[PDB]
Amino acid sequence: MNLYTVIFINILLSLTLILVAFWLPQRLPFSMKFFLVAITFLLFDLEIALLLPLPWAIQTIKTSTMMIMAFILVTILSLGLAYEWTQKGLEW
Amino acid sequence: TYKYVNKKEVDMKSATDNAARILMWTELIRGLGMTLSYLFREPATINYPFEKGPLSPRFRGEHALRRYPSGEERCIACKLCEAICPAQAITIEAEPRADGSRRTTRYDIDMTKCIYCGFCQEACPVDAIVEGPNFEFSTETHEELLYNKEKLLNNGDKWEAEIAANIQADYLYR
Amino acid sequence: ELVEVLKRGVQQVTGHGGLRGLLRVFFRANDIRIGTLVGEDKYGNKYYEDNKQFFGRHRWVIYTTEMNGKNTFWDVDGSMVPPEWHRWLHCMTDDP
Amino acid sequence: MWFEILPGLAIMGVCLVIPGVSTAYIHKFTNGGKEKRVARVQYQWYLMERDRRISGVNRYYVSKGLE
Amino acid sequence: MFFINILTLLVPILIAMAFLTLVERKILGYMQLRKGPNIVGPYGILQPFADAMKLFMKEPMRPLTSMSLFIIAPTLSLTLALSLWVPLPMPHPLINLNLGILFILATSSLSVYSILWSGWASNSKYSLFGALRAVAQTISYEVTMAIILLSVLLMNGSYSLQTLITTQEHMWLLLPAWPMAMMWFISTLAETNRAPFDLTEGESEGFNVEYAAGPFALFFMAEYTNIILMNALTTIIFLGPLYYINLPELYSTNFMMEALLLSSTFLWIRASYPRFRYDQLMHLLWKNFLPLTLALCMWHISLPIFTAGVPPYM
Amino acid sequence: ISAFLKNAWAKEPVLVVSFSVWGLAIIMPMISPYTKYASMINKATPYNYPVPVRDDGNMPDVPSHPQDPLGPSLDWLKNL
Amino acid sequence: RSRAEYVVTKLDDLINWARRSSLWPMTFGLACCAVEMMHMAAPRYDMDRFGVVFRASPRQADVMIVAGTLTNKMAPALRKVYDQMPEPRYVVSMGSCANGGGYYHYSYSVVRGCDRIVPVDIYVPGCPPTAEALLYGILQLQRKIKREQKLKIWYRR
Amino acid sequence: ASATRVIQKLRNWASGQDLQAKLQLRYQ
Amino acid sequence: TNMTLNFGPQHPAAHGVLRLVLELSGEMVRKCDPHIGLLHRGTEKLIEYKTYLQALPYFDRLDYVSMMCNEQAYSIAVEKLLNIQPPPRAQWIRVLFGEITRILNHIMAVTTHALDIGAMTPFFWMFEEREKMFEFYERVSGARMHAAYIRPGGVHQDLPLGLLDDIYEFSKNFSLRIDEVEEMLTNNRIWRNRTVDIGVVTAEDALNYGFSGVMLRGSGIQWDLRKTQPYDVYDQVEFDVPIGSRGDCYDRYLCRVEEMRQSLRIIEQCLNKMPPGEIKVDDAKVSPPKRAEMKTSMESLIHHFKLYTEGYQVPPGATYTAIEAPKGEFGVYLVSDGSSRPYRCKIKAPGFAHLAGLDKMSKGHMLADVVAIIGTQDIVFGEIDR
Ligand SMILES: CCCCCCCCCCCCCCCCCC(=O)OC[C@H](COP(=O)(O)OCCN)OC(=O)CCCCCCCCCCCCCCCCC
Ligand SMILES: COC1=C(OC)C(=O)C(CC=C(C)C)=C(C)C1=O
Ligand code: SF4
Ligand code: SF4
Repeated sequence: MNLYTVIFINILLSLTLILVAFWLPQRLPFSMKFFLVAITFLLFDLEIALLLPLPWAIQTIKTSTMMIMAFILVTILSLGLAYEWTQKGLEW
Repeated sequence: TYKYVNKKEVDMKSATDNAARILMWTELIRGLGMTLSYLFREPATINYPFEKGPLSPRFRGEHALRRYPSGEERCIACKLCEAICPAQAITIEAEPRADGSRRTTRYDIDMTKCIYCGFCQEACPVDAIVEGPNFEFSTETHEELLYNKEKLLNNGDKWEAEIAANIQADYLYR
Repeated sequence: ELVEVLKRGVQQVTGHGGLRGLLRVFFRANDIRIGTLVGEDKYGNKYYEDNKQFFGRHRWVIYTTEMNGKNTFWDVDGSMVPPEWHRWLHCMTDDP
Repeated sequence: MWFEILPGLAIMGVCLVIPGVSTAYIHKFTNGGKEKRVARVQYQWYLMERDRRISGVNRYYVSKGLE
Repeated sequence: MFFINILTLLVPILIAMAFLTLVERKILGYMQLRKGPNIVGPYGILQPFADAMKLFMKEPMRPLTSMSLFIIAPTLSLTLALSLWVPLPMPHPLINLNLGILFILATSSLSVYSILWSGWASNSKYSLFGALRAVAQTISYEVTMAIILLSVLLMNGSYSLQTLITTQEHMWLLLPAWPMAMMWFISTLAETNRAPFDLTEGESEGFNVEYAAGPFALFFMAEYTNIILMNALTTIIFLGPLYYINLPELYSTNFMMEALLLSSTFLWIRASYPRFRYDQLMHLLWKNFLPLTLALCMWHISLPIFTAGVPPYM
Repeated sequence: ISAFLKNAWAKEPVLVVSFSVWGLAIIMPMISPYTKYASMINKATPYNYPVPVRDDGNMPDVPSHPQDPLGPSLDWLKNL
Repeated sequence: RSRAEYVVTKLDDLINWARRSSLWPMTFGLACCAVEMMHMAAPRYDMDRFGVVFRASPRQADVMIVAGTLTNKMAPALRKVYDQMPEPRYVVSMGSCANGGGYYHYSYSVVRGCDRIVPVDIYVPGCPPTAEALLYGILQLQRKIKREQKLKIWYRR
Repeated sequence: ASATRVIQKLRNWASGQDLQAKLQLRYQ
Repeated sequence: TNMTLNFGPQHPAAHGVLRLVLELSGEMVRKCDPHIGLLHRGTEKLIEYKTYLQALPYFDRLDYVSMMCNEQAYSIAVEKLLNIQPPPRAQWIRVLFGEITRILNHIMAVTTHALDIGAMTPFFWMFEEREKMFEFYERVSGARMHAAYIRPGGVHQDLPLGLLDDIYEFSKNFSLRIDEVEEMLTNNRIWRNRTVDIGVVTAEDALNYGFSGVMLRGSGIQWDLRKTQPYDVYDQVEFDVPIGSRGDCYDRYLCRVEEMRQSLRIIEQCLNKMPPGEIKVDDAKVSPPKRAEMKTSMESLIHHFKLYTEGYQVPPGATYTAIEAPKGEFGVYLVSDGSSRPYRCKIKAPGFAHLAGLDKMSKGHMLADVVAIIGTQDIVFGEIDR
């Protein structure tokens, strides 16, 4: 709610401006690299999503497993990146 | 005599030096320093209406037709100002004035056609047509830019004092 | 050093007559500086030259209201300066 | 000189402190003279509402040993 | 009251947003030996208001194009940027959100659409080519932008931006984690499409190509507000302004000073550097920065544990 | 091999640093005088109420005031 | 005062002040008179000082300065770009090569003036019209706008 | 000019050479 | 057609009239077919209908960044046909203003290159220096640019009494101004990238496509028409051609910054050693008589009247004279009948050849690369379109 109040004022302020604007003055998909980049982006995004709980997981009693897990995730994705840098990938 | 603009060991000292250049962007910071330096220099701009960029006597600017101190217009219609104009701008037709003297019935400089070469200033024997100092004669309509004898003679009368000073300063050179 | 810089700024503000006088110079030119008055032409105009300023800005003219009755106080025009004083302003001739 | 970029900044700065001072005094005036309590975990809310239920109908009102 | 606290925190920012363009058109000026705009108003103070009025009055030509993916795009750009100032923790925030930085990261991410929608809406080649490249570096930079924050959080203990005021009561997070600050600063330069990383809408006229008058203005406003917001996030996350609980405004006073200086810095960066190539830009993030960030990300999961410094939740 | 590291430190001076950190983070935890504390310091932090057991008898559990000298202590956390 | 006519005038003025203070130009840069404009943009005669932006695309441009010969091949383009600008738009012809035909008036490939392809509001004279002269011309466009009274004609229409 | 002797030193330090010798303000 | 797009003529990039149709597979350029003539104006046909002295102003307009250096080429050409040569002082002048003009062109080429790249502060820094130079032109010719000062028989009027001193103060300082640009671009971690290894042109290919300019010099071919075939008194000065290796946008740039440096060396000398004398040939036959003389001597009026109204009357012949204009070899092939007005005057434009090379330079390159390469050719559409 408190947030709602702010947000609707935010949209109102912008819709007010566009309206004033209008009312006052009375195909080649060559870059599959583009697509490639974008595939990577989510693979990295999804990975981020897996890393996002790490602040709560720091306080986990295990600790050893936490780090062992987190280090494995970061390392395996980075290797994914590495292989993006071995073939003709990430070289647009 | 020639010179090689860009014609060209690996030591930790060297490498560490080079790696720091890439890692902490050392040369990029160098560039920022230069612009910060000028930020502190005095700006070179002039208040345009209040202060004017300097123009020396030979500035060609806007055409004017001069008159003798007595009041007789200098032009005697020899019409070689028309002959040497590169753009065909000046149109002159003449007839003997009742006095019997020779004067131009019509003298029309098309300023839009004129490319302000300043040869007319050069060519005139009596130096009747001169390149006047004024450069600010921007006009709302195209017709105003076409100038007949009366506008140029009027332009001549308005700026005669400065035109005389300018010709006074540069005639020895010519 | 900077305190003398501040005194120079104070003198420039006091230089243009009263608070209202500098406000008038402030609005039409947007530059406040003090210079000796070389001349006032018959069409209302006032000319000042300062040796200390750089070549572009050492000679300036403060235009006056209605120099041919035109309400010129706000619509300042370059052509308003008279032909005699035009060359002095453009540095064509050193002599005033 | 560069003296002049300051006018503009002044009006930026002044317009970036207002918000921080404003939000931090419309809180200390709409929460009875005390920072607005921050309910981050269930327990902070409980004590916050428990307090409401404690007296009056607002939390800032804080009943003391004399109650 | 709360409404008043919405005017403040909005208007004040909008008025400041206007004064940034002015301090951009003057700081770039003196760096380039020119006064900049001083003739309209006193010292150019009325200059930002003047073109705003000119922009809104000029015809918002609707190209012979979508009519919604065209008007949604500037509304979204201004709405997200002004919205992201809602949770910012100057002294104490307006709407304190327990997962605050995720709000800022998510809201930023949504702005990439406005670029995509405007580019498709224009229906001219310059717009589509510009949008596709623009969307590419924005999300490319988002990937390092997010990881850099995750490293921070793990040393802060929580996602709430309010916690960092208590984390940075003894030292700025620049001292530690400076290597990422730089990488946060460069990423903040990319995400606001400012100069070093401003290939879209370059001298090559991307998603303003067909946008004039009121639509131009709204994104426009958005960009500049962002320019501030991201700089402000640098001034909370890495440069922690001194906080005294007794007087909350010296926090905002220093927040004011650091934000203005880092906002001044991207103005100074723009004039000082040529623009990078499209692939040069992605070459930096995926090759130069992402391996640095992912590794330094692991160092920030290790620094806590073996230095027995795991941060206190809450 | 020195070259494999001296030019790779002059040119490409990012991946070197990148990997180096990857490793240093994979080592410090293994060897450190504090690593053990993390699992303790976080273990100790009391979040959920500690439910008391019935005193059948013959127990070392702190009876009555928790201040009793028996039981666990965090003096390790103190003066840490 | 409240009699609407006064109210209208004041409003119009505001409108005129906004357009006249911030004119964003676009420079087709035909020929050379472009070099004399880049000089205006440059430090001795700062265009920005007046509110004129150094550069602008056609969509966001208030005034088009045609500098240089408008040759017959470029003539269809000029128009296009003039036609691709906003509803309040203006054209400042710069150079004898574009005011009329200039040194190349009698040529077969040069349009004799841009005012044969785009309506022109201020004609700035001079082969390389001096940068100060352009500045004078841009300032006269500012006085032309100041005088425009669009809403008072609406009210009196 | 009118460096005041401190803006000049920031100018000299940032530039790395003496602008005082080769100024942007032409004088008599 | 790989989403073929046409680079904009209005585009801020380009010099205003370049419709570069480019078929681009996404962001890669497959083929560039530059279109020209957006600024054809007839300069070559118009000259046939004009006398030699009234065609001199056309040359200033052919490539007006380099206003005077172009005139010198017509001058030289008309002097050769007449077998007349200018007086000693005039020669030094032409080399003095010839070089000042080279600087003016390089300040244009280097700073405008950066504006398209995205660096905008170098342009404002050096346009102030340019401005100061223009003032030299004005105080010598009368016009800021488009002077008409270098005429077919020498200069028009002696230097004002005092110019040399100011062309000194400026020269004494300009260096630092070039130095500054440097601290901003020569080693920028980013200028190099967008410029290095972009548009490399082999040495054999550069000669083959007739590049003839820095473009050749940048590839390491040593050819400066000013040292190989001296014109005027560029023989009496001493300068070093800035040859380049690993020719690419960055290397040639460095060459243009180096000729800005070398031209200051040539300007210095010209100020140090300019002779007392006359500035125009004494043959009233070719050079117009002094105004005091035409107003007191009959033979001088007759010579003034005939020269201005009719003309030089060059002897029949044809010549190709090439100088080293700042862009590259600027040559005029001036065929001439005995008449006072020329018969043909093909202007060789360093630029018609350079643009043609755009295709063979920008291959497998991105849209941004094309912008960088048009800059490294200093294309002024006036000379190409003529
Ligand atoms: C026990 C210790 C554990 C930790 C160990 C840490 C080891 C030391 C730290 C190592 C990393 C330090 C540097 C990290 C940031 C830089 C990363 C980097 O390499 O930059 C990328 C790029 C490289 O340049 P380039 O030549 O393109 O690449 C060469 C290799 N391919 O560089 C660039 O292109 C930069 C382009 C920048 C454009 C804008 C420049 C702005 C400059 C001014 C602002 C600087 C930042 C200000 C920050 C203020 C506070 C936030
Ligand atoms: C000389 O060629 C030209 C350019 O490229 C070099 C321009 O960018 C521009 C654009 C510059 C300005 C003043 C916006 C012009 C005018 C031009 O004609
Ligand atoms: S030359 Fe001088 S005098 Fe002879 S006509 Fe032309 S103007 Fe009149
Ligand atoms: S007018 Fe003079 S300068 Fe302007 S274009 Fe035509 S010739 Fe070149």
